[PDB]
Amino acid sequence: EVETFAFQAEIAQLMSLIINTFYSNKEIFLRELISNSSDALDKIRYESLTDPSKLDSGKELHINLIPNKQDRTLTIVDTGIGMTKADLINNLGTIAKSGTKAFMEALQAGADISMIGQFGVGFYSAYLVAEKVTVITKHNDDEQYAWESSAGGSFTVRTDTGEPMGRGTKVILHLKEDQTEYLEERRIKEIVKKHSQFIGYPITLFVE
Ligand SMILES: CCOc1ccc(-c2c(C#N)c(N)nc3sc(C(N)=O)c(N)c23)cc1
Repeated sequence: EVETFAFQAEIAQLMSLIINTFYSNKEIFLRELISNSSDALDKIRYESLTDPSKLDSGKELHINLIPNKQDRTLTIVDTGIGMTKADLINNLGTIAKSGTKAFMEALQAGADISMIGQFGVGFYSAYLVAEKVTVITKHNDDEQYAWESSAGGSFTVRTDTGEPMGRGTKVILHLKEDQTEYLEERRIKEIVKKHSQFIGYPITLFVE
């Protein structure tokens, strides 16, 4: 059922730095994840241009933002290309190793955490607001998996069942207890307006 993996050392160190470096501009996590989602949607679109059957598992290309005050969760769902088990495990499809170095080198020379996305590792900016991240993904080529990590150097992957998605990725952010501003409709609206207002795909902010 549950496999447990070690992050490579460079990723564990990055994560450790994201969780530990004093940095109040936490709101950028949302832009980085919406922008990962948009990238994932570009990919399935581009692929469906010459094989229209890949849109068989869902034709709308969109992004949903779902807050839940009770679970203390913010979920970013896209119907993008999804990941296979191999992608998930290879740093969620990322070049996280050479990226984390390129990035940590950009810090050294006067970059700040907000540029993380420039090096292909914007994903880990979720750990600015989340104590645990869960990623549920389904790629046409594979079944549905759950990836999960509360940092500490390891992640798990299991196959996921019960709420099939069809195609795409859900990043479920289990928020730190002082970061519940990001469950607020006004707050989420403002951030999207401010950081993602020209995204190629509809974004729908769910109501509670
Ligand atoms: C180390 C962080 O780098 C990441 C981590 C996750 C994503 C990602 C995210 C994110 N975040 C996402 N929502 N979907 C996908 S699909 C995909 C692929 N087909 O390979 C991804 N890589 C991906 C993108 C970059």
